[PDB]
Amino acid sequence: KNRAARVRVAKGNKPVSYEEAHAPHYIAHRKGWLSLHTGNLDGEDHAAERTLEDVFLRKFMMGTFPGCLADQIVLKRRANQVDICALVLRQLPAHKFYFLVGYSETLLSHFYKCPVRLHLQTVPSKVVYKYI
Amino acid sequence: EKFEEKWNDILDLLKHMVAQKVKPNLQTFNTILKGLRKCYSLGRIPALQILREMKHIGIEPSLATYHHIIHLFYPRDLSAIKMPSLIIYDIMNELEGRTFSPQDLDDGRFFQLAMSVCSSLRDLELAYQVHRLLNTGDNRKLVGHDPLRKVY
Amino acid sequence: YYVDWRMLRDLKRRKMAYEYADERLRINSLRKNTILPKDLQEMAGDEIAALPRDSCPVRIRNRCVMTSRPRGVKRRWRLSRIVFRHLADHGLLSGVQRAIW
Amino acid sequence: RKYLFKGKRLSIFADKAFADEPPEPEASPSLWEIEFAKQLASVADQPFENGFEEMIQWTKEGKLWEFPVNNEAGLDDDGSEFHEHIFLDKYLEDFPKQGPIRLFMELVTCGLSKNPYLSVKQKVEHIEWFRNYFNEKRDILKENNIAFT
Amino acid sequence: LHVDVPKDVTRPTITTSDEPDTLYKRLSILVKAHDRAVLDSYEYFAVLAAKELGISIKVHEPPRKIERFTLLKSVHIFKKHRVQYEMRTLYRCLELKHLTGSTASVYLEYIQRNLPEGVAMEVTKTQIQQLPEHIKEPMW
Ligand SMILES: [Mg+2]
Repeated sequence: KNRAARVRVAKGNKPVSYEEAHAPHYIAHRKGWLSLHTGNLDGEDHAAERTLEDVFLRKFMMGTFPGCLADQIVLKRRANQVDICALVLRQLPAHKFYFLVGYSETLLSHFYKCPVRLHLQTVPSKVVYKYI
Repeated sequence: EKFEEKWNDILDLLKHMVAQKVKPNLQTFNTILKGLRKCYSLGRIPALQILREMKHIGIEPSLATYHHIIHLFYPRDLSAIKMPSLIIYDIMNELEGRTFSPQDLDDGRFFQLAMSVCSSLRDLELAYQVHRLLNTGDNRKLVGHDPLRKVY
Repeated sequence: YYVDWRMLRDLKRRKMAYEYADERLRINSLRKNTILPKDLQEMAGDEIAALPRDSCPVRIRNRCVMTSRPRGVKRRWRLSRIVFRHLADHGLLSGVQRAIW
Repeated sequence: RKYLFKGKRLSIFADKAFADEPPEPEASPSLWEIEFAKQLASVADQPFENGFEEMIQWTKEGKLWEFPVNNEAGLDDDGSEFHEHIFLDKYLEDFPKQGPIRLFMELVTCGLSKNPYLSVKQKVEHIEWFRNYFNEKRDILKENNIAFT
Repeated sequence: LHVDVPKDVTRPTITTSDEPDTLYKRLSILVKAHDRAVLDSYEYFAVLAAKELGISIKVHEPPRKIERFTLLKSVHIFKKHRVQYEMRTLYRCLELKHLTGSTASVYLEYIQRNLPEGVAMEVTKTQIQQLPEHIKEPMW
């Protein structure tokens, strides 16, 4: 049996999101890609470096917004610009989010030497695709 | 103690600026007008003479230069509201359609002061001219900072 | 901290081969020809041998940057098959999908 | 009545027949002049109004790439020329004009001319290295009937 | 805005030089992406922009490339059981014609700045110029 990225069946009481519900073979069929860069296109270089930056950027955002992320972040690179699109729960006060955006943007712009912007869409609670 | 002496003294500094072949700049005239805002009653004729000399020399009046003439001609604590001055109408006609750039430290102050003068006179046509000036080019950048942006 | 002591030794091998690249290039050129006297070529063969062993670029091994696995690595991403599969199977690699055909 | 530009003026100053006679940078910018300029900028300092104004500011600061894309932006190799990279035999004058050393150095300078990853300064350093190397090996070369410098 | 409208919007300064302009006989723009739909939308945006600036444009779809590789599914042993992965590259070529150098910079800037994420461009300018003055006349 295949155990990869499959949120296994419980007893109908586990709330899975749309992204979690779909197994790897549904990538490019029902669900898209969380990161979009040009480094895996044919005849393009720097796939290794773009992928390493993504791994870090996901661990950074989880720790910087602990318990406030409703779903996985979406990374969008255009030219040298990096854009982080995160669904965040409305737990923290509004002014605290302005602090973490100013901090996380400046810190990651001086670390990777690119303009980095953070885009946050606030949800009242995690969105449940189905109960499995 | 005596304004006449004080005014004649400041002029002496200007006279030594020509003896030493030193030409004045915009800030030089702006400083004199900002000082004149203390003597509202007696600074009106002196203030206009400065603006006429500014053009003859070739220095171009900035938004700050009018901000100081307005303060001197439209006092906020003005008891004599019966017959206000009409200079605000002439100034706006002069500045109609012109675009301005930051050239002094009181440029932002002009717009907030101009709108206030409109409310005192209860002339809404003038308020449209002032706002219309704010929209030409990139004049919007000189509306003011947080304290003066919300007052305007 | 690097993943393990094996990745640390390799990192040093990569920084010492970069330092001695010009030297090992200039000297080794004297040996890879038939135009110079064999006496000089035999002597240049010994100058290259005397350089430190970690300068030799054939002692570099490509290891997974995240797990330090010596074999199973894909050179385009610098990740092992196990680590690459975890990022790919979760939609985290841009454009990588499963191959159905 | 209250004409803004009609009437008597101070007349202390005279019409500027000569204008801006002293240059603006009479001396290197002083702290007083450097700081007053920073304050003039704040006078018109307003926050970004849309994504265009943000990108304009990043471009002025070098943070964002310029368009159309130039893969060699800011990449000048000491302002060299093509002939400098390709014709390198001027640097082989110190070496013997003929013989095995000339035959070897010809191959060295041929490869250096076809090297796009090195600057001219770096290429010269490779040539200089061999000049000093053969000088040190003068005695071994003399035994082989090769005379260097 | 209903009543509040800019009056005389400030426009950038474009100064005509005295240097002659480049003449591009052809200008091939090969965009690449993993997604065909993005290429369709970008093709629509680029073809509309060209037609609005007076540029002559033609579009074709070069054959797609699919790169597949195989990996070991298990972490340990079980050699015969594998997993295969692929990356699909799709192409849309925008062939422009008879462009001056000023028209090719403004157009390329506008369309490169609006290049969606995950899309790579490969511009191939083809300039046409006279013969070198030395070559024009044989000299011994
Ligand atoms: Mg090996």
